[PDB]
Amino acid sequence: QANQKRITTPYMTKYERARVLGTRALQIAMCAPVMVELEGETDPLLIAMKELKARKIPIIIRRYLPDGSYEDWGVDELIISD
Amino acid sequence: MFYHISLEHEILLHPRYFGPNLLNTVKQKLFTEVEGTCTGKYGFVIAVTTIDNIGAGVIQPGRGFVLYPVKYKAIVFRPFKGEVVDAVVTQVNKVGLFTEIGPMSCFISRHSIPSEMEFDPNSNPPCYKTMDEDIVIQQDDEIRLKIVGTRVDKNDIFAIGSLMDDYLGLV
Amino acid sequence: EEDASQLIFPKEFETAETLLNSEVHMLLEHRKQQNESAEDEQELSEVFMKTLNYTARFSRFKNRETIASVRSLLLQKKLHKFELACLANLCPETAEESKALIPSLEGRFEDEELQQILDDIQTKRSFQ
Amino acid sequence: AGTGCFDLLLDAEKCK
Repeated sequence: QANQKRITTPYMTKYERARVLGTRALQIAMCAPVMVELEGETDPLLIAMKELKARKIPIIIRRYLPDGSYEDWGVDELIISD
Repeated sequence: MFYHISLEHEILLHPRYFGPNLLNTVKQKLFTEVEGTCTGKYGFVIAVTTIDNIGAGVIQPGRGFVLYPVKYKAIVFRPFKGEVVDAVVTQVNKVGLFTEIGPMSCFISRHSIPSEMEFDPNSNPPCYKTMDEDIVIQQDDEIRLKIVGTRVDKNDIFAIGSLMDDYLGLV
Repeated sequence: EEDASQLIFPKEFETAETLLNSEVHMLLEHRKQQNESAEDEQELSEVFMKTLNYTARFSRFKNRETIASVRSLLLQKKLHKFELACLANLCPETAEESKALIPSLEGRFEDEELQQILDDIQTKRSFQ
Repeated sequence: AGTGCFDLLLDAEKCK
C-alpha cells in the first residue's frame, strides 16, 4: 500500500485512543522513558494522556483494511479530538 | 561446511531498555543470545555478521515485553552426508578417533579406520599405525574424512567419519 | 535424506552462499578485533575459539584479494557453490583426487579442463 | 472488535 496515499480517516478513533492510552500507560508503568515533562504525575494513565495531548506517544497504529493491506499512522499524525 | 545465510529471530526486551541507545542494545542482545548456539536445522551458528533490518516492535498483550523480529546475516557451519572435510585428531582410543571439525566433534570408529591400521596404546603418544609405521595417525594430526553420519543431541551436532575410499587419512 | 555426495541438500540451503575456511577465518579475525575493542561486551564463545583455530589451521589463503580471485575464477567456471567452496577448501592435486574427494564432479568436466582449474587454484595458493 | 480492530507498533525513530 502506498504510504503517500492513505485512505483511512485522519482522525484517531475512540478505540485507537483507548488502546493507545492503555498501552502507553502500561509501558510507562514498566519503566519506559517518558516523552513529556512531568510536574508531579505518578499515575501512568495521567502521563499517557499528557503524552497524547503533547502528541509525543511513540506508537504506530497499523490499521488493517478489509482487503488485507494496512496503513501505518503515527499517533502524532492523527487528529486527537477527545 | 561453513555457510553464510540470513536468519530470523525475535527478542523480548525487558522494559528497562527503552530510550536512546536502544537499537545498539538490541543488536548486543542478539549477539549474546544466538552466537555460540547450535541448531539441528542450520547446524552450528558461528557468528552474526550483520543485521539487515530491525522489525517494528509489537506490543504483546499484558506483560508489555515488546517484541522485535530481527533479520540478520550470519555464519553457520553445517556438514552434510558424504562430505570430505579436513579434521584434527584430538584424542585417540581403541574404539577409534575422536576428531574435531571446528566446533564439531566427529567420531571415526575402529571399523571406519582402514584395516591396515592397528591401535598402539604403547606408543609414547597412543596412536594408530601400520606394522611398518609408514602411516601413523596420532593426536594433533590433520586428516581428511567423509562424514558418513550426522546426529543432533541437545541442539549440538556431532558427526561420524570414515576413511574408506581413496585420498583420505593423514595429510 | 541429505547427501553431499549425491548433491542433495535441504531447501534451506539453495540460495545460501558458501564460504571458505580462509573467508571464514578473516571474518572471524575481524570479529575478534571487534570483541577485543568495544569493552563491556561478552567474550567470544569457546565455540568461536574452536572454529577460529580450525579455520586458522587449514586456511589455504592468507590474503584477502587472493581469496577474492580464487572465488572469481571458479565462478567463471560453471560449478555449484558447494563444489566451489569445497574445492577451494581442499585444494585437490589431481583430477582423480577432485573426483574422489568431490564425487559430484563425475562427468561434469573433462579431467584436463578440471586439472587446469586445479592448477589455477594451486598457483593462487599463497606461501606461509 | 473496537479496540481489537487494529495493531500497535513501537516507533523506534520517535523514542529518541
